[PDB]
Amino acid sequence: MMDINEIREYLPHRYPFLLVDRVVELDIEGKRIRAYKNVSINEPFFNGHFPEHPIMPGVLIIEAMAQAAGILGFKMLDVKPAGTLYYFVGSDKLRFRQPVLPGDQLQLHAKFISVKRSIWKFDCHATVDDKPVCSAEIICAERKL
Amino acid sequence: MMDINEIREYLPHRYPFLLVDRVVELDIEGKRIRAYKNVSINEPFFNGHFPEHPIMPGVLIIEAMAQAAGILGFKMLDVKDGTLYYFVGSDKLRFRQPVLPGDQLQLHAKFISVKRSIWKFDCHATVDDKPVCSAEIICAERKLGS
Amino acid sequence: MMDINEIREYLPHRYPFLLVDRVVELDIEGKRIRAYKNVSINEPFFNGHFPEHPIMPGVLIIEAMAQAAGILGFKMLDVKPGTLYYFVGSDKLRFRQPVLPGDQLQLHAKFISVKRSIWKFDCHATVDDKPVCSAEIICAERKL
Amino acid sequence: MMDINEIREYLPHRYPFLLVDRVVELDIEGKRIRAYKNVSINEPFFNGHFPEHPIMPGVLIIEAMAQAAGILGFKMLDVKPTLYYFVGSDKLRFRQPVLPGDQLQLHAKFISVKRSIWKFDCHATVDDKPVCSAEIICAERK
Amino acid sequence: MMDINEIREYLPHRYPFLLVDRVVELDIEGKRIRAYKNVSINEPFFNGHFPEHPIMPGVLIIEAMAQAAGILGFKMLDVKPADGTLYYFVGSDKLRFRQPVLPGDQLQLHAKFISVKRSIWKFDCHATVDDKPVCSAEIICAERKL
Amino acid sequence: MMDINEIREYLPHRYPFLLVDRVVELDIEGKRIRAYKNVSINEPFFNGHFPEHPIMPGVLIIEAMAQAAGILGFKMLDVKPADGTLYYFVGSDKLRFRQPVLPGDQLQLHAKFISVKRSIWKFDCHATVDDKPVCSAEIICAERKL
Repeated sequence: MMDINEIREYLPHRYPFLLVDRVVELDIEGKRIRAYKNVSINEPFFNGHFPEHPIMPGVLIIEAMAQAAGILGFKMLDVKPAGTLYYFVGSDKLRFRQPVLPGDQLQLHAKFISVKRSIWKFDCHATVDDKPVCSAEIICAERKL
Repeated sequence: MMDINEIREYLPHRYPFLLVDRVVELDIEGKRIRAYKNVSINEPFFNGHFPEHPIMPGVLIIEAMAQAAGILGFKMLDVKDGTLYYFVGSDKLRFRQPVLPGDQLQLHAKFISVKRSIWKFDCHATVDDKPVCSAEIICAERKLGS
Repeated sequence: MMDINEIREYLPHRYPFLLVDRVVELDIEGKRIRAYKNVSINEPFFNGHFPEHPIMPGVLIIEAMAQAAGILGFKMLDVKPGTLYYFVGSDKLRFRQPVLPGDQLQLHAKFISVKRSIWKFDCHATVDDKPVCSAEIICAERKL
Repeated sequence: MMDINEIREYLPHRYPFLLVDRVVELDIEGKRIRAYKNVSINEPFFNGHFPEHPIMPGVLIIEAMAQAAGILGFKMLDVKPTLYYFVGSDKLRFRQPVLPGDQLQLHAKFISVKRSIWKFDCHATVDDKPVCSAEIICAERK
Repeated sequence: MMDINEIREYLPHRYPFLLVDRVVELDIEGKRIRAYKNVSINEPFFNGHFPEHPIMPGVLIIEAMAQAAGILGFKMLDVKPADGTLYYFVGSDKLRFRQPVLPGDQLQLHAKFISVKRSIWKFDCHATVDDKPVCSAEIICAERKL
Repeated sequence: MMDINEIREYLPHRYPFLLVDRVVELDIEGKRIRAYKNVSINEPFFNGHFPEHPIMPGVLIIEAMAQAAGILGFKMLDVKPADGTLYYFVGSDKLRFRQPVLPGDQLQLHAKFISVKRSIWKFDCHATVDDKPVCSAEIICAERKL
C-alpha cells in the first residue's frame, strides 16, 4: 500500500494535478500496479466540465493512469526519484466507455510491457466497480525536470 | 438512491462547500439517510490543512453530516426555491480517527424530532466501518435572505 | 498584538484554512485570548455557501475559534512550535446569528482545564460585540 | 447602509474581483460614498503577493476605490443590469501598505460628468491613516 | 474568426476547462479549423504541474484539440448548439507529444475533418508552437447531449 | 530572452499575481524592456470580471507594467536575482486606458527608465495589443526590501 505522502515522494505532481489518491497493490514481480483516485464533486475541474453536468474529463483519466504507471516504473527498479519524471510522450490505443461521475472510485491499473532505452510502455486500464471505463497503452520517457 | 445532480436539487450548497457526493439509501419511512463523501487529495482545502500532512478538517466532517441530514429533511417535506436547514447547534460532538485522502467518508443521519421548526438529527460518520465522528445535529428551517 | 506572520509561526494552517487574521489581546495571567477574522466576499467559500446568499459556514466559525484556542495554549506555556491542537470534540455548541461579508468576527477563547494531552477551552465569537456562536472546544495536543 | 447583496445589485463584479464588502454611508445629497473592504488572509491573491509577506496589491486598492465610485454612480442614475469602465487617473499615490486584518476604508466623492465621462475624488484609509488617494476617471459602456 | 464569447456558444466547457481562447480561421469548405490557446503562467494547473517547473500537461493539449474539433463539428452541420449538446471524447489511436509547451507559448490548434460513421466523428489534429510541431493525434468524438 | 523561471528569480510574485509571462527584449544601453503577458480565458480573474463578458482588469495591466519595470530596474544595474528586493509600486501619473484587453490577446509590455532619486524610480510605461495602444502611465516605484 501507499498513502498520499508516499505517493508524493514518487510523483512531483501537486494540486490541482495529483490524480492518484491511493495505491492498494504493488505487484512487485507481476510488474503491475493497482491504485485509485476518489472522484468527488468538491474538485476544481467539475465546475467547468460541465456546469449542471459533472463528468470527470477523460484526458484527466489518462493523466491518472500515467501517474500510476510512473509510480510502478520506479518501484520496479527499487529506487527513489531525485525531479525525475516519467514524461507522457504518447499513446496508441486509447478508449473510453462509460463516463466517470462524482462519487465514483476510479480504479487504476498499469502493467509493465517493454522499455527500449529510455522509453517505457504500459498497458493501463481504468475501471469503476469492475466495469471498464478507459483503456490505453501509455508511453513514457524517463526524464528530469 | 440519488446522485450528485439529484443531491443538488435539495441542497443549495455549491463548490467548494458541497460535501455529500452520493446518497446510497434514503429510507423516508424510517426517517434516516445513508450517503458518503469521497475524500480526494485533489480538493481545495488540503493545501491549507495541512501542507505536507493532508487531513480532512473535522469541521468539514460535521458539515458533511449536517448536509446529509439536510437532504433527508428537504425530502421529508418536498422542499425545493432553495432555503436550507440552518445549522444552529450540537450538544455533544466527538471525533475518533482523522479522515485522510483516499477514504470514503460514510455519512449517517437519523431524524429524531422537530419542535418549533427546530430539527434534531442523530448523525455518525465512519470510514471502513470504523467510527470517525458522531454528533447530534440541530438545524432550524429558514429562508435564505431573511 | 500578533500579525499574520507570527500567527503562521504557531498555526500550521494555510490557505484556504487559516481563519485568524489578527490576535489583539493575550491575557496569560487570565488564560484568555482575543483575536479576530475579517469576513470578506473575496473568500473562496462564499461562492458555494451560498450562491446569491453569502453566509459564513458555522463550521468555519468553529474552526476559527479552535485555531485561536491553540495559539492561546502555546502562549500559556512559552512554546515556540510541529505541534497541533487537534479538534477532537465539542460540548453545547450553539449559533445565534449568521456571520456576513463585512463582519469582523471576534474570537474569544478561555482556558477551562487540561488533563495531559487533552485541552478544554471556553469559546465565543461575536460580531459588533453581539453573540454569534459559543462552545466548549476540546483539543488534543499532538505531533502534526 | 448597503450590505453585500445590495452591492452586487449595482456592480457586475464577482469573485475573485468584487472588492467592496460594505457601504456604510451613501450620501446622495452630497454626491459621495463611504464603504470598506475587509482584508483577510483567506483571500486568493495573498498566496502570490507575496509568499511569506502578505501585502494587498496596490492595484486592488485602486480597484476597490473605483468600485465604490461605481456604486455611487449607479445610485445617482439608478442604473441596473451596465459598467463604469476605468479609463484613467492623473495623480495616484500610496502612503503605506495594507495588510491582513486591516479594514480598508473607501471614500468616493462625485466631481463631475461630461460626455458620459465621470470623474471621482477618491481616498482609502486604514485606522484613519491615509493609504491611497487618486482621481478616478470612468466612462459608461456595455 | 471567433472570439471567446462566440466560442462559449458552441462549447459548454467553462473555467477551469475551456482551452480554446480564439478561432483565427474556420474553413468549412475545407472541413478544417485553426485556433489557439494562450499559455500563461497565471493559470490554475501550473502550480501543480510542476512546482518550479511549469509545463502545460500533455493531456490538456489533447483536450485543447478535442475542443477545437468540436467547434468545427457544429459549424459544419450549420447548427446553433444551444442545448448542452456536446462531442464526447471517446477515443484516439496513435497519439504523440514532441516537446513541452511552456508559459508564453501560443498553442496553435489544428483540426481536420476525416470521417463520420453514424454518430462517431473522426478528426486529424495537430498542435504547434512557433510553427514547430508539439503534439499530434487522431481525435474520435461521439456526439451526444449532456 | 527570459523565460518564466528566470522571471521568477527577479520577481517574488507568484500565482495568482505574476503577470509577466515572458521578456522578449532587454535593451540596457537604451534602458528599455519589452515583455508580454498572454491573456487566456483560463485565468482566475475572468469569472469575476465579468460573468459572460471577460475583460482583463485595467488595474492588472498596471500591475503587469510595474512588474516589467522591476525586471528592467534590476537588469540595468546587473543586480543578481533573488536579492529579497521589491520595486514597490508607490504612485503614478497620467494613467490612461485606451481599449480593453480580451482573452486571446497578447498584452505587450513596454517600460522605459526615466529617472531615479535614490530609491524612488520613475518609469515611462506602455501596454499594447497588436501594436495598437491599450494602456499608458508613468510608474513610480520605491526599491525596498521585501
